[PDB]
Amino acid sequence: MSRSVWKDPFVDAFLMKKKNAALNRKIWSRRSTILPEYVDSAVRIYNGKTHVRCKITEGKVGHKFGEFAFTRKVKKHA
Amino acid sequence: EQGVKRNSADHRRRLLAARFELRRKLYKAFCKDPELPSEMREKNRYKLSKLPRNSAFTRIRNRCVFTGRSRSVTELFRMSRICFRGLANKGELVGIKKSSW
Amino acid sequence: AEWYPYDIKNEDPNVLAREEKERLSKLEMLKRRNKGPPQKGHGRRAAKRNK
Amino acid sequence: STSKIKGTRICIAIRSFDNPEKEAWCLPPHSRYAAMPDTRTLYTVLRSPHVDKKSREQFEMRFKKRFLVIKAQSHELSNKLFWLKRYRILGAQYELQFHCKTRLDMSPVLGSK
Amino acid sequence: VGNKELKARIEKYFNEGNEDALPGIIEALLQRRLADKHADTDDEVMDSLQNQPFKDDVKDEDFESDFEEAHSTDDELEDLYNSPEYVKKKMQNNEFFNMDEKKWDVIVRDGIRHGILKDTKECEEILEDMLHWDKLLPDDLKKKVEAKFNELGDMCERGEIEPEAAYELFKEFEDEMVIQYGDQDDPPGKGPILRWQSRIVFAPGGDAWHPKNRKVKLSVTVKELGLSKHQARRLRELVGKRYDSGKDELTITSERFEHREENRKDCLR
Amino acid sequence: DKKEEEAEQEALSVFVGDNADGEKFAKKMGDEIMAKLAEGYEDICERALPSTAHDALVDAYDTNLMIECEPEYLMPDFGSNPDIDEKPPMPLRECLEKVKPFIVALEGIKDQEEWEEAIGEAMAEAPRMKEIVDHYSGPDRVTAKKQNEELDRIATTVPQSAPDSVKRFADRVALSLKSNPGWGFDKKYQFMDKLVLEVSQNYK
Amino acid sequence: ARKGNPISVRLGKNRSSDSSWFSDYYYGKFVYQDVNLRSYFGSIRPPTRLTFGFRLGRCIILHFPKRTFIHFFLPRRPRRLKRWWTTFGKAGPIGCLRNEIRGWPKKKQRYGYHDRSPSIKKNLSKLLRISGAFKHPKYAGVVNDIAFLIENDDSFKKTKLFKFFFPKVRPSLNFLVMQYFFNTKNQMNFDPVVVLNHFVAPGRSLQKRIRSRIAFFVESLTSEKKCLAEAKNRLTHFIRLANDLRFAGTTKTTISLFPFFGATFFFLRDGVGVYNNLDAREQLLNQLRVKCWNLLGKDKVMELIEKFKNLGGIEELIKVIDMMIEIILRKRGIPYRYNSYFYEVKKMRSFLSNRTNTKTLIESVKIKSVYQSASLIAQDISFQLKNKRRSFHSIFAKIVKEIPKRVEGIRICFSGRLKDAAEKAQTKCYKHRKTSCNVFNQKIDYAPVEVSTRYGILGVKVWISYS
RNA sequence: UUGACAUAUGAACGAGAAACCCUAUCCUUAACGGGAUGGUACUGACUUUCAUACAGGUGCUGCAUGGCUGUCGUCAGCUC
Ligand SMILES: [Mg+2]
Ligand SMILES: [Mg+2]
Ligand SMILES: [Mg+2]
Ligand SMILES: [Mg+2]
Ligand SMILES: [Mg+2]
Ligand SMILES: [Mg+2]
Repeated sequence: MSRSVWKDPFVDAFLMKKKNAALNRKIWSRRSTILPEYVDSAVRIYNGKTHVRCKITEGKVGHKFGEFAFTRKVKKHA
Repeated sequence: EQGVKRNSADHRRRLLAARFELRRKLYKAFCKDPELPSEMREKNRYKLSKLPRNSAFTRIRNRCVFTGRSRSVTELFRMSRICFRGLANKGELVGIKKSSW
Repeated sequence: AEWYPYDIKNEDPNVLAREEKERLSKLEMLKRRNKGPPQKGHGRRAAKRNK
Repeated sequence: STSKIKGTRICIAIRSFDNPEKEAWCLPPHSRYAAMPDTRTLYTVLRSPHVDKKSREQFEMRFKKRFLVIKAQSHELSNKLFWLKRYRILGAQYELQFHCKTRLDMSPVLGSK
Repeated sequence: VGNKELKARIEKYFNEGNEDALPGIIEALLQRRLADKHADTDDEVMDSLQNQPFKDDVKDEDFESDFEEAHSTDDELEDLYNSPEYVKKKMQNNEFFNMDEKKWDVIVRDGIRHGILKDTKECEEILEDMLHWDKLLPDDLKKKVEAKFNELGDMCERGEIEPEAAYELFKEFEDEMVIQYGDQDDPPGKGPILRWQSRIVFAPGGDAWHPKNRKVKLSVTVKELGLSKHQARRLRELVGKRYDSGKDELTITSERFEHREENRKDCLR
Repeated sequence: DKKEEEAEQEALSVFVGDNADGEKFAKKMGDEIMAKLAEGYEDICERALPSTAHDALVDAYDTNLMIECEPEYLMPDFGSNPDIDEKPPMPLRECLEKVKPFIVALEGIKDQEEWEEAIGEAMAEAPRMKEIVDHYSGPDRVTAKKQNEELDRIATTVPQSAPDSVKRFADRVALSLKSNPGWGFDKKYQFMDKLVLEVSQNYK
Repeated sequence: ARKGNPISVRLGKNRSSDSSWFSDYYYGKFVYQDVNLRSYFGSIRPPTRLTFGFRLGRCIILHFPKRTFIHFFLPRRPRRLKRWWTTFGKAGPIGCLRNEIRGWPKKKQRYGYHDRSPSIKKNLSKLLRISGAFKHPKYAGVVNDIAFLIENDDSFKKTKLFKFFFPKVRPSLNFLVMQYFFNTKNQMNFDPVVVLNHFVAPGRSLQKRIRSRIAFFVESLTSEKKCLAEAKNRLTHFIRLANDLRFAGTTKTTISLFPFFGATFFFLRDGVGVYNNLDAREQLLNQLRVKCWNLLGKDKVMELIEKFKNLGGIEELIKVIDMMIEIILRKRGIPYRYNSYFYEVKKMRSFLSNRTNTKTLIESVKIKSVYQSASLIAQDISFQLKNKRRSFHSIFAKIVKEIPKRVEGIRICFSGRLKDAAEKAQTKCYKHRKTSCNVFNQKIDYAPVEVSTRYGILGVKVWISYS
C-alpha cells in the first residue's frame, strides 16, 4: 500500500475533537504529534514549570510537542 | 478493602483495570484491522485514548501484601524479600528449605 | 484484581474490638497531656494566622 | 511380565514437597511405581533489610513426583473412580489419567467411504 | 390482638427473666391464627426468630473452664517438637483412613454373611437383561414373538375382542410356550477401536478448577478405517503432524473448549 | 453442696411452672390426639433443639455432596461415545419408570401402590434436591455448540448498511473468540454485543 | 553470616513442617492462608487477670480436596484445688412486627478467600429430617438383629462392618434424582440404566429371564404414537407391568449396600469429634414437654376448644407451638449445656468453611506443661512482662524451678530498656544446662516475642533443647 | 478537606427513596474529576448525608528501641 508506517502518529483525545481550536491556549500534552493541519498556530507547551511559547511552522510537522519546550535549564559552571 | 494503606492506590488501580479490560480489548481490536474504514479506526482510537490511565495494566505494580514494599517482590509469594526471609527461616513457608548444594 | 487478599481476622469482632480499644487507649493517653490532634480548621499555623 | 501396561488403566501422578515413601500406607494400591526426576527452584535474597549486598541467603523449592499405574478393566472404572475421588494422600496433589477404549460408529461416514 | 400489642408482649417476655408474658404471647398468637388476618406476618416472625443472630457472647472464664472440663491431658507427648509426626501417626492408626473398592466389597460380603445384607445376584441378573437382551435372545424367537404380538395387536384393535385381559392371557401362554421351547481386552460391539485419554486434577482447598482438566485426546489406527491409498494421503495432508507414521496412529487432542465433555465431543466431531 | 442443687431446682420449677395444668390439659383433649401432638413435638425437637450428632451427620452429608457434585470431577460412562447430536434428556418421571423393575427388585416394593407412593414422595422431594445441586454444581454449563451458534448469531446482526469489511471483521472476531477457552462465555457475548453496539452508532 | 534461626537448618530432617499440602496452581493462596490463619489464631482470647488464656503451642494444618484439618495444642490451666433456665437479655429487638441462553458461568478465584455465601445446612437438615428418618417399621427388625448380633455373636465384633459402622425417600431413588439433576445441569447424556451399576456389588430362574427379555423386546419396539388402532393395544400394553412387579417378596434387610451413603458414614467417622450434648438434649426434651403442657391450659383454652371444634385440622396448632418453642429457645440464647469452647470452635468452623469453600475440622489436644514449646514459653514471658509483677531474674528462676525433665537446656535473652533508671538499652542473657545450637541432630526450638511497654518495645528470645 | 481508608457517638431523609453498581451512553476537563441520560438490584439491630472524637504523615530522632544485618572472624578463643 501507499502507507510506509502502519501505525498512526499519536495525538491525545482532546485534540481529536476540536482540533486547532485547542491550539490557541496552554498545552500540557508533550506526547502528542504535530500534525500537518496544525501549521500557522501558536501553542504554549508545558515544560514542567511554565508554558513555553511555540509557533508551529512547516518544519515542526512530525515532531512531538515536547521537543520545542525544554525541561532542564542549560547550565553553566562558575 | 484490603487493609494495608500503602497498597490502596495499587488495589484501586487493579480494580479499575479489571473494570475496563473488555472495552480496552475491543478498541485495540478495532484499531488493529487495517481494512476497516478510517473514520471507525479514528473513533476507536479516540475511545481508546479516553480510557482512564489508571485503568491500564502498565500502571499496576506488584507490592508486598504484608508491608506494602514496591521493590524486590517475588510474584509467587506476593511478599518482599525481607518478609520472605523472615518467614522462610521460621519454617512457615511450605516447600521452602535452605539450599546447601 | 485478586492480588491483595482478604484478612480473615475481620470475621471476628473480638479482635477488631481489641484493636480499637488499644487505639482509643493510646488516643486518651495523648489527650490527657494535651498532645492530641488539634481541631480541624484550627491548626497551629492557622491559629497564628488568625492571631 | 515386566513390560509396559498398555490397555485400559488408571494412571496416578502424585506431586508433593515431601517423599510419598515417608507415608506409603496412604498410597492407593498399584501395579507399577515410578518416579520423576526432582526439580528445584533457587531463591537468593539479601540477608539485611538495608545495604549488605554481598551477604545472601539461598533457599530452594524442591518438587517431587511419583507415577502409579493401576491395571483395570472397563467395567471396574467408575467403581474405582468413586473411591479415588475421596482419597487423602498426605501433603500431596494427585492426578488421575484415564485410558479407556470405545468403538467408532462408521454408519454416518460409510456412504462417503 | 394486633402486631403492635404483640410487640409489647414479646419485648416484656425477652428481657425480664420471669415466665409471665408467655400466657399473653400464646393468647395473642392463638387469636391471630384464629382470625387469620395476619397470615403473612407469622412466617416472617418465624424467619426472624430462626435466622437472625442473637447475643452469643462467650466470656473468657466460661471459655477456659468449658475447655478444661472436656479435654483430658495427653500423657505421651512431653514436647511439641514432633507434633506433626503425632498427628500423622494418629492418622496412621485409622484402618479406614482411605477406603477402596476391595475393602468395601469385603465389608459388604461380611454384612451379607450375617443376614443384614442381601446378595445382589438377582439385581445384576435383571440389570444384565435390562442392558443386553437382544444378544441373549435367539434370532428366531425375536421374529416369533414379534409376529405373535402383531397378531395380538391386530385382533385387539377390532374392539369386539375385549382384549384388556384376553390379550394378556394369550401373550402369557405364548411366553410360557416360548420359555418351554427355549430353556430346554478390546472393546465390545464392532468397528475401529478408539483410544481416549482424560485427566482430573484433585487440588486441595475447595477450588477444584485446574488448567489440566479440560484436555481430551483421542487416538485411532488409520488402517482400521478402511480407507484407500488416495483417501489416506488426503487424510495425511489434512492432518499433518498429528498423524504418526511409525505407529500408524491418528491423534486428535481438543483443548479449545472450557469443559472436558465438550472437548470429548469436539474430538469425535 | 446445697446451694447449687437448690438454685437448679428453683430455676427448673420457675421454668416448668406448676404440673397441675399439664395433667388437667391431658385429660380434656384425648389420648390419640395427645399421641399425635407428641409425635409433632418430637418432630419439632429434631429441628428446633440443636444436636451435635445431627450437625455431624449434616457435615458428613455436606462433605459427600461437595465431593460427589463437583462438575470438575465429571467422568462420563466409560463404555459410551460422546453425544455429538446433543439430544435433550427425558423427564425425571420417565427416567424413574424406565428403571422400575430394577428398583422394585432392589428396594422391596410388594405391590404397585408402594411404588406409586415412592414415586410420589420422590417427585415431591425433587424440587429441593434441584436447589442443592444448584448450590453445589453451579448455575449451568451451556455446551460449546450452542455458545458458538449464539456467537455467530450476534455477528449476523452487524447493521445492514455497514460495509463488507466491517462484516468480515465481526465474522473473524466471532471466529477467533469461538476457539478461546480462556474467555468466559459472558465475556464473549458481551464483547460481541459491544462490537455490534459500536458499529451501529455510525451505520443507523 | 550472623547466628541464624535454629529451625531452618533442621527443617527437612529431625523436625517437620506445621503444614502439609501441595499445589502448583494454588500455591499462593495456601501459602498466604497458612501465615494469615496462624496470625489470626494466635490473637484469640488473650490472658486477662482472671483467665489463663488461649495459648497455642502448635497449629497443624493439613489440606485435602474439599477438606482441611486443623489440630490445636494447648497447655492445661495450672490451678490448685481444695443458669440456663433463667437467662434474659440474650435475645434482642423483634422487628418485622409491622438471558436464558446467555447465562453467567461459575465464578472462580485463585489467590485468596471467597466472598460471603448463604449456607445450605437448612435444606440438608430438612432433607434428612422429613425424609430418611429411619423410624419407618422396615428398619426395626434389622436394627434389632444388629443389636442381637452385637450382644450375642462374637463374629459381629472381629468384622470390618462392625468396626466401620461402630467405632469404639428410600436411598435408591434419591441418588437417581440427584444424578439426574447433576447430569442434566451439565448437559451430560444421562442414561438411568447405567446409573444402576452403582447399586450392584458383584464382588433355576431362567424362565423369569426369558419373560423379562421378551417384555423388554416388546417395550423397545413400540412407542410409535399418532395411531388410535395401536393406542387400543397401548391400553393393553401393560405387559411390562408384569415385568415391573415380578421380583417382589418379603424383605428382612436394611441396605447398607450401594457405596454412596456409606461414604456419608465414612466422612462421619472422622468428624464426630470428642464432644456431644445428647445427655443434656434428652433432659431439655423431657422438660420442655412438661413446660409446654403446663403452659397451655391456663383458663385461656376457649380459643383451643374453638380450634378443635372448627374442623379436622387440629394439627395446625403445631405451627403455633413451633412459634412458641422458637420464642422460648430464642429468649435463652446458646443451647442448654452446650460447651462454650466447642460453641466457639463451631463458630470459627462456620466462617472458615464459608470462606475457604471447604469442610474444616478443628480438633484440640490438651498438653501437660507450658514448657513443651519455645513459643509457649516466649508467650508466657511476654504476658508476665505485660503487667509488671516481677523482674527478669525471678522470671528465669521460676522457669528453671519447674523445668520438666525432657528439657536438656534452656536459654532466654531480654532486649530493650531493661532498667527504668537508664536510657541506654542492653541485652541480658540467662543460660541453663546445655544450649549447643551447632549440633544438627539435637532438638532445638526457638521463638521470639515482643513486649509493648510505656518506653518502647522489649524483646524476648527463647531457646530450649529437648532430648 | 471527618478526607483514599477505620471505629464510635448524636441528629436528618428513606418501608423501597436515595446513595451503590453496570455489557452502560453522551457532554465538558490537560487530567483526576465534574454534569446529564438509561437499566438492574438492595436497605430498618439496616443504608446514605451532616456534625466531632478523629483518620492520615517515606516528617525528626538508629544517640530512646524491637526485629534483621555487616565486621573483628571459621579467628580459636570467651567464661563459669
Ligand atoms: Mg506505614
Ligand atoms: Mg510495572
Ligand atoms: Mg519444570
Ligand atoms: Mg509526603
Ligand atoms: Mg547503632
Ligand atoms: Mg557497616
